[PDB]
Amino acid sequence: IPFAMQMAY
Amino acid sequence: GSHSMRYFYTAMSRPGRGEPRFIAVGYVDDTQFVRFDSDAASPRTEPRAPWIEQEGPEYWDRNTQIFKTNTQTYRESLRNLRGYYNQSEAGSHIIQRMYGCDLGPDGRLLRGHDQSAYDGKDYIALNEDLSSWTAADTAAQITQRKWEAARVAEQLRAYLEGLCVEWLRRYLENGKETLQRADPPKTHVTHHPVSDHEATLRCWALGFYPAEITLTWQRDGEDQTQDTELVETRPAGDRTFQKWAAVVVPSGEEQRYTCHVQHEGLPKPLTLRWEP
Amino acid sequence: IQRTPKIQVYSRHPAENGKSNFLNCYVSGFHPSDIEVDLLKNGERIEKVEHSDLSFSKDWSFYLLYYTEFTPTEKDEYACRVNHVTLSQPKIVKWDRDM
Ligand code: NA
Ligand code: NA
Ligand code: NA
Repeated sequence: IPFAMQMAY
Repeated sequence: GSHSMRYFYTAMSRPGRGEPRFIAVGYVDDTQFVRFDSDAASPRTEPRAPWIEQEGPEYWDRNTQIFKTNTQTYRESLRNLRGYYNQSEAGSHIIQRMYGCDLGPDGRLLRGHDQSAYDGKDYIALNEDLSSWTAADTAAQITQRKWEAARVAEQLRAYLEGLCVEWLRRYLENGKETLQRADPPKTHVTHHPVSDHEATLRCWALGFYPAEITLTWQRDGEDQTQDTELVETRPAGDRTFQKWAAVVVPSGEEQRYTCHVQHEGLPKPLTLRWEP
Repeated sequence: IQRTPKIQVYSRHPAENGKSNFLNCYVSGFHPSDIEVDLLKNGERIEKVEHSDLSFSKDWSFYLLYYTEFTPTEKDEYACRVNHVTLSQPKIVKWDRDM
């Protein structure tokens, strides 16, 4: 399952 | 044996040809099991291994929500990085990210990983402690400060030590017949004259899984590292891999050479010679 | 900043004249990701060709497998034609049953 937290560079 | 899970993301800008493409693929060891492509007619997470097909609609919806949101996040990130390096809006650039977990033979977590690259150059990586970052340059320091402010490392550590390991173990059980089955190489030695006084001895390994293998040539029991031509391991397309190693030998001296094969599927390592 | 593709052309199964098999063209070690790969039968582009999903190695270089079903014969010559930003002209690699 992928990592769910979104964080732009 | 030892096993890992990895997700690989590639985001590529293409000025003048629409918005950046975002593609994600997921692997357990050398087996791909999922894909998401923002360029697909109807972008959705799709199965790529038979053992993942049993997952429920909630799993597919959860994956798709994450990957659809990442398509947007990565398009913003490509705009941000272009600004950090004072680049023009004219060129195409790529962000790659790879993350996941490694388990040892007992199924326990060995280590977690998270690494990103910009235009094929290391950009930022989570340290082995899963608590701190290594930024390659002053542009990556901006990303490092944002990720510290959102407490990214803390969330990533909890995922790597938790969900990542738990889902990997589930996949290894569901896919045990293939993921936990090591297929040994089928091996043989060929001989090809190069001239009247030299010939090529080629040692073949076919049909093996996983990709990890050791193929070497020895002359009188000593490794021939500098004189061995060793092709990259290549996929056959049926899950298995192929590889060969070759040495150019003086005619009449062929029996002084041995090919040594090490692979997980073999009951014992092999010692092969040319058999005329 | 740019890396040229490595190219290997080979069959899935040991080649047997008159026996259906799969012709593979493996491109790897390249950067950036855009690449054009065609499988040829006697210099002509085979139109039914499948390929793997874009992924990359630990060194960030990309790889792809292009494949099609084929029946090798004594006469028919197979090859892989590759174009990439690092190449001035498309690189053609001939299928050799011993490689
Ligand atoms: Na992030
Ligand atoms: Na693209
Ligand atoms: Na900060």
